[PDB]
Amino acid sequence: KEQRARDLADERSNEIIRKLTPEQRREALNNGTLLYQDDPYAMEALRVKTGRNAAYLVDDDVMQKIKEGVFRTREEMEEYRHSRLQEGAKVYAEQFGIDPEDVDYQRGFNGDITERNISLYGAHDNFLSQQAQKGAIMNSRVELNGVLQDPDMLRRPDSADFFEKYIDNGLVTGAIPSDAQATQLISQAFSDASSRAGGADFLMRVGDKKVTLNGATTTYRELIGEEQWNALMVTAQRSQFETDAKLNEQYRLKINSALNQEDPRTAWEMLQGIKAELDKVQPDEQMTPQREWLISAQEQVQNQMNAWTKAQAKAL
Amino acid sequence: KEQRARDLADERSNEIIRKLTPEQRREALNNGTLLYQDDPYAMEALRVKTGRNAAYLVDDDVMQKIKEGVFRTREEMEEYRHSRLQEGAKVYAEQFGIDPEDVDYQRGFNGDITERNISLYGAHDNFLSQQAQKGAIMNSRVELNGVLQDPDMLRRPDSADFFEKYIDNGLVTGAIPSDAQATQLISQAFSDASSRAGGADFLMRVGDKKVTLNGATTTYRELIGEEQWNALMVTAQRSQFETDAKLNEQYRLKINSALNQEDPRTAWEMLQGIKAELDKVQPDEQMTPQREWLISAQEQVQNQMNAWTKAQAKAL
Amino acid sequence: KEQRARDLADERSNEIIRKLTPEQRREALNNGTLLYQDDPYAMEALRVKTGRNAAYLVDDDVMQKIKEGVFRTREEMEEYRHSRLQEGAKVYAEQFGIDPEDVDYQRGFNGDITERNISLYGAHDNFLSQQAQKGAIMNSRVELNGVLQDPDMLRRPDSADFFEKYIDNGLVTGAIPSDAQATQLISQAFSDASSRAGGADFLMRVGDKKVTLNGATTTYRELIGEEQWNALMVTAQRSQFETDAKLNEQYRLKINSALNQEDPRTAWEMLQGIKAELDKVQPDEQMTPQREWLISAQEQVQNQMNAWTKAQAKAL
Amino acid sequence: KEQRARDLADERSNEIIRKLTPEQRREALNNGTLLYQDDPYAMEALRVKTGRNAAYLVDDDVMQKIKEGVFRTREEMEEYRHSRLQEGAKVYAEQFGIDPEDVDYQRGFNGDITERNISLYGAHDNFLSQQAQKGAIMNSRVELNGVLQDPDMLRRPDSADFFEKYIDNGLVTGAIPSDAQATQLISQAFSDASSRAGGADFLMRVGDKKVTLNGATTTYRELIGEEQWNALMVTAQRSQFETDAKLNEQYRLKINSALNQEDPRTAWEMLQGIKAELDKVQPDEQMTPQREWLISAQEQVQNQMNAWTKAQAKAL
Amino acid sequence: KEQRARDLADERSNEIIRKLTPEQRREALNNGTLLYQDDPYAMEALRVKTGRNAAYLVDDDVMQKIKEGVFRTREEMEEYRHSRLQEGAKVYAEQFGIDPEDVDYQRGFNGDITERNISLYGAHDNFLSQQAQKGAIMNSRVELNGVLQDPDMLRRPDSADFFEKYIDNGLVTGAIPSDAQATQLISQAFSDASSRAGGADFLMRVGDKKVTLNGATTTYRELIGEEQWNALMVTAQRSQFETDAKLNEQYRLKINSALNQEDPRTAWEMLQGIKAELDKVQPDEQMTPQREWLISAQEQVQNQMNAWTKAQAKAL
Amino acid sequence: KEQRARDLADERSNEIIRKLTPEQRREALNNGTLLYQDDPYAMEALRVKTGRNAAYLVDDDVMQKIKEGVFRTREEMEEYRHSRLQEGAKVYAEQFGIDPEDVDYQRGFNGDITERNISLYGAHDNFLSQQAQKGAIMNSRVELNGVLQDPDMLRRPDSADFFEKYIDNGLVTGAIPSDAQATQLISQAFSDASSRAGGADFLMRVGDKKVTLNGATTTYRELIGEEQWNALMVTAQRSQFETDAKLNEQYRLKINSALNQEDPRTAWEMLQGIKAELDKVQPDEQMTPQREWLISAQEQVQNQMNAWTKAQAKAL
Repeated sequence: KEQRARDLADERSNEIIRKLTPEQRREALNNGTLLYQDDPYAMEALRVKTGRNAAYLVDDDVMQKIKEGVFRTREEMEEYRHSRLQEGAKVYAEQFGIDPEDVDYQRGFNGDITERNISLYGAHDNFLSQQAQKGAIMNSRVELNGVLQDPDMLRRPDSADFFEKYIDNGLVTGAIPSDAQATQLISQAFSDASSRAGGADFLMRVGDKKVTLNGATTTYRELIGEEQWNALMVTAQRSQFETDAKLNEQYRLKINSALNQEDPRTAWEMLQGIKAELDKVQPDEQMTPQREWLISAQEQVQNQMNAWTKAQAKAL
Repeated sequence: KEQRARDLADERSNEIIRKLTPEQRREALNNGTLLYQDDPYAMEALRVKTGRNAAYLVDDDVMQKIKEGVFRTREEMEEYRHSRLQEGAKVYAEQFGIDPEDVDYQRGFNGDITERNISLYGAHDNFLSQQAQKGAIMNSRVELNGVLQDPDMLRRPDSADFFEKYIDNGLVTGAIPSDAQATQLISQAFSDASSRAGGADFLMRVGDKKVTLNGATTTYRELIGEEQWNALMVTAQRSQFETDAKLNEQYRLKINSALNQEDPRTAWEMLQGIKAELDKVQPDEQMTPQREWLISAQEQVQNQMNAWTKAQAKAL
Repeated sequence: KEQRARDLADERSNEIIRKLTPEQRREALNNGTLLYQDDPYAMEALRVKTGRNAAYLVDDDVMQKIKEGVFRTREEMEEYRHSRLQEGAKVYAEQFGIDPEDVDYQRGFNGDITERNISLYGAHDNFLSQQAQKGAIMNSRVELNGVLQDPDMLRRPDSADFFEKYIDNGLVTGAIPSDAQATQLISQAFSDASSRAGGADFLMRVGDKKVTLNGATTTYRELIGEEQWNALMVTAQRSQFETDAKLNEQYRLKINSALNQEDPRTAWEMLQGIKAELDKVQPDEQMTPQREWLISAQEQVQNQMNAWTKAQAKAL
Repeated sequence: KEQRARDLADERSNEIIRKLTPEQRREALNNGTLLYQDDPYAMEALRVKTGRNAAYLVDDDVMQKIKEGVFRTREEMEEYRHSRLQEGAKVYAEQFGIDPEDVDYQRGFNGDITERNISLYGAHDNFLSQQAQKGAIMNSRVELNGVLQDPDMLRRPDSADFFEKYIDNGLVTGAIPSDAQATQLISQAFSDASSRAGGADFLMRVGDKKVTLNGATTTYRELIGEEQWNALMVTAQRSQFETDAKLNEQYRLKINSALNQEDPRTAWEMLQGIKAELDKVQPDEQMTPQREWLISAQEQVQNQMNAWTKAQAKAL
Repeated sequence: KEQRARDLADERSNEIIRKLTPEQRREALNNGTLLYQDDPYAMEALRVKTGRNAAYLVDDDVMQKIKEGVFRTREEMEEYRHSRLQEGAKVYAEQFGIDPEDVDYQRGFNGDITERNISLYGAHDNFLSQQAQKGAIMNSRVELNGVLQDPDMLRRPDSADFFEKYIDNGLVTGAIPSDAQATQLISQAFSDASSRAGGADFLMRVGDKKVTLNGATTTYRELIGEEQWNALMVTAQRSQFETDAKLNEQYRLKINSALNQEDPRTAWEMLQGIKAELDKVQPDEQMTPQREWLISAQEQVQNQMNAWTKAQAKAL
Repeated sequence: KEQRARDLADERSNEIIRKLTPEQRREALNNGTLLYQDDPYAMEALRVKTGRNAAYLVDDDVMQKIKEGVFRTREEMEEYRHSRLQEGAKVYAEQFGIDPEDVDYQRGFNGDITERNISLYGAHDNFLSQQAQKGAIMNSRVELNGVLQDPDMLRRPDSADFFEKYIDNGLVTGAIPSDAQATQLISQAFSDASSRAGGADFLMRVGDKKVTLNGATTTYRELIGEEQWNALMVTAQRSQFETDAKLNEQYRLKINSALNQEDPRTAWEMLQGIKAELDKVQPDEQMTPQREWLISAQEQVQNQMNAWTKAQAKAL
């Protein structure tokens, strides 16, 4: 009848653990006034259950602090796990009035230990891989910003060579492991060099190197779509004029001074000089809001030249 | 044949619990007119089932009030759980006409108690972690707004030092636990200091400190993307002119007064003084809608100077 | 061999229930021409199966009308459940030609009854919690619109006090249970008071009270982000000028009349009076499309004053 | 050893069903050249397996035509199910060279029949509920468009009463069952009456009735947010001027004719008459792109009156 | 002890399959130097396991080429499945050094064959249904573009009749099976006829037919929302002027020529003729960017007529 | 009693593995001071468990480096798997102080090996299929950019033929396997040829070929929607004027020079020549921002001709 006596023990344990709080049970355990203190199987089931509770509490605490990143390395999470296991076993046994040594309590508190450790290791390893991915992305930007932040070092004809060599090495050696993440790294380095001085030269020079990604081998200008390339180039050429306000003032004032000369024939030469100087800070031939400035200036200077030639007949 | 008599008991219990409402059964239990009142196993199965029902009802009530946050601490949820367990056992037993003490009713009402407590503790701990995350985010904004709300204390050269020290400490000690959430905290503090007076100085000064995030160590200007940094700086420099309307009026009226002098030579000096004063409320060199005001003013004053010099020849 | 005879009964039942429609079986049951009418175990399996079918049909009907909200309270869903159980058992037994009393049919139709009731109670309680949430959100707007709809009662200096007291009470007592939903309630009440007359005063006064949310305690202006606060204030100050068209006409016509006086010196006083009156319907100092009206008016009146002073020399 | 002989039968069946196509097996079944034709248990396992295949094929066909809606009612799906069951059993048995009557084939083809019928009924009932929801939404728009499409019947003071009575009845009786869907119905009827002639009157009149939704009772203007109400009213007042181009022409030409009179004093009266007539096609006081037309007209007529009064002094 | 000897065989098999590569095992199988070559149960377990591996490899290959569509019909997928099964069994047995005939290898390679075939048939049938849906959508556009692409056949008064008859037939017969997809077909055919010449007539004529969808029966203008209908009509009337640039030139030049006549009285007649001709290429009364052209033209011609009448007094 | 002695062994193993760290256990294993060193079953359970741990650690490492792509081919992943299995077994056994040969440790470390290999092969094959898809997409762009990048080779009348032949072949042979991905390939090749010089001719010529996709056969202009086709054509015709700024300058300056001649009669001929030349770089008749330039030019030249004809009467 051992199958029945233990079966009734489970019911008595459930009644004990429902009808009382974690406090009243301790107050009544030393007073010998529980509902089934006499039956030993009832107390045994109550102990083996009140341990599986504390095990889940400490595991939930650790898993919850793992989910949102509070453990960076792996050894720190294991250390916190061990310390919390020990301290929590002790403190929950003390709170529930149970001896933290009685074998039955541990059969529940240690019930399924390897599988719970597997679960925690899996979740924390997922988070660690995620932060290592994010850290590679954030790190390979500082390494580039060592020789790509200087607006003078950028436009040298070797910066494209350094960038291509860096992607090639970090893709072959292992510095940039994920071939899928090389796209994010490339796009981030571009958007950086896009909205920074002189970036137009660097982009127009790097747009013809060779980079391997996902089996097929192509050219950078062909990796990202052609329309995406045109938009990126337009942004990289508007950068210098939306980042260094002084240059905007200089070119607008010089366009105005050229447009406002008395003899338009010299205004043509001044506008031509302005465009010749502006081609050296916007090499690629895309249309930017500045070529439109030159368009309006040439429009107005041509109208002025027409008017001045028509009014020159009155000098006859 | 014990395997069959109890098997028929389950069928009779199911017929009893389907063919009647929670009201008619009470009216008919004291009248001795149930469908299988004679068979004891039928009544036993009906009782052990009508308890697993009330258990799920009270558990669903508590879990439903846990899902959407009504319990802030953990002790309050446990207290409500215990009170509802007791009161619900009593009231559902009374409604279904069953004795709230008969052992069979409790074998169902207490059937799987530790696992249901595990489920509730897990859900409520998930919610508690979420609200603690949100509370850390909302709290580390008030602590910053103690020495970053004053538009005069902000532009001092030590505010950047205090901000860097705060992030470093709260990231090393534990005040800001989640390395992943430090990004949200940083972005929120920036967007705060972005659209507030004097914020341009604070941003341009903090953009060169050191902050560690996700293993790699970088500079704040390099943490968020360079184009994101330029957009943030443009917003932080348009802030003062989209928050204190009086300053907008002052600069627009002074630009107009400068532009409308009779001798443009003094208008050049007035516009230069305006730009010199404006550089002290917009330090970084990004292009804002105000440098465009100065551009238009210089354009028009140069046109006026050209016209006045051309009409000066008539004084000969 | 009882394990085999019943095993063949299941196969015969499956063949019966596949090879016939719910109609032909009734026509052939009273004609004694089924495929295995002779074997009693075959008919028993066919009955215990054709009941589990109708049980699922009625349960699917009830669950489907529960999923999309057709039952508001809980007692109404239970009542509909009971009536549909009875009527559906009867009608499906009648359609399938089976006696609605034969014990075997009920062993299938009542097979797993408590678990299906658990499922329905869970789904309907989920929906009931959702509608109670939505109803609290929609209800705490009418209670506010009792003393916040009057454009005159709003701008009194006590409306902010009433709003703060209401949130505090409803957050402590229980009228507004979900601390997470207090954000939705606050944002909704604001957006209401935002786009309504006089709302600027109410917002600028409430932006310095104290509200507790998620453990940390802050000020309303700091709960929602500072840039969000500036946008909300701009909207609340453009409200009065995008809701009462008459006021727009009044201020635009008065600005025009001021700008079009013959002696600009009085136009300065008129514009100053206009701005002084306008500060009382837009207290906070944010930039709105109306301060821009005053900016353009002052620009043009200053140009006119300059022109009139320059042409005053001809009076000498 | 019956546990082993059948165990080897499963392996032989798997080898038979892998090593051959549905065609070669038929060609080789009548030639007596299968791999294990001698063993009867092998053939029995092959038959009981080759039936569970065809069962899944026909079930997948029916479930796939159910998923994307091809069965509107429920009886049509059941009819197609039955016809396909019969025809598919026959045709798949014929293709696989198996007798469509041999009991073993049916033990597999009819293996789990009630559960598969449960699955199909559940999926098809889900789809039927979805289309009934969509049909209620689409139907309660035609019923409204019977007395809300006429641009003359709409602006009568009883249309709001009819709309409120309709929502109240259909929400109490059952014509509009889902309290959650009443929001969609209300918003759809509004957006209809929004962008249609005279809709402004209907909206401004219905915005003060009583509608119950989700326990709490409010007013229509308070059901949808106040800013949403202002946007909806602006759209409903721009409707008439973005739907009947003739009226746009009429008002623009009349504004121009008023603005272009020789004596502005009569132009004031003409513009006042225009605004008085326009208030009857835009009752609520929200700002629309048309009040802005009147604003510009009054601006220009005031400038013209000022100029004409200033030039009247030359008549002295 | 048969339960233990085989139990140790599983462990030895696992050690064999972990401690070696798919290459070393073949090199060591013919050299008689495996770790447990002596024990027959070890080799048997190793064989029954190394088959379940190859089975999963070939199944994963086929399922992976099924997931992303490479098999259009069903017979092609079955053919590829069979060929790959045979060839893969042979080649994997050869690579792993196992006889491709030994019964134990097949007990693993053919282990669960019917269920894997069920899985593949289900996935491929899902994809086939998806492509049949997409193909019906793409096909019922070519059939319409046979009598709806001609800009002259479209505006005939029977095109609406053909479209309504087509939807009705294809919805009753079965050419357009999914009542849910009839919405996509209708919207696609509209958007086609929207941005194409003469489409305005076709839309304004079809907007009053009858189409049944989801139980309820409505009119096309009421199927899609009224505001959606107005937007669609505006697009369909701007189509002709955003697709055939020549017509844009013609109307703009003629508007200019009318506006620039010397006597405005004839300009009124010219503009009236232009509007009368334009009503035949934009029947419905919605406001388009072209009625605005006529509005500006009438505005300017009325101003010119006023000026010319005022200057006519000087002819007295 | 063998069922109990091993049952206690599991509890003792769990206590051992909870109460100690991976370090203390090694220090105490050689000192003979574990908690249950005496019992052999306890040590056996501890060993069989401490192996299932290391197995999961190495499997999680490999699966985590597989999830985010670090293994391109399949043989490389298998090689890394094998090397890590060996090295990890050895190193984890050494760290946990267990003999890396004792049979019990391997019964846990090799516990479920074939299923874990199945899981890894499945995940890595999913990733490999994804990268092969992306590689086909990226590769069939370089192959096209060999004869579609030259702005002169593109506008030849055979480029459309080559493109159609390429899609047809790669869809029949297998170079472009996924019929679903042919849409992505087509759209990408178009968007490439869209925003590149001369692309208008290529698009307007390819828009009438034949391509089969998803059973139904249509024309390219009908594959993508007609409104999508019009938008794509507008973009392809604005490309040349938003990519080669020199051409923008040329046409704007020539339009200005034509508009500014003294005798408008020659300006008509100049504008007509400009439009005739512009039709050869924008063949399709869609409306672009350039036809609007010609519209404004013709508008202004017609106004000028009217003014000059009206002022010609003064020459009489």
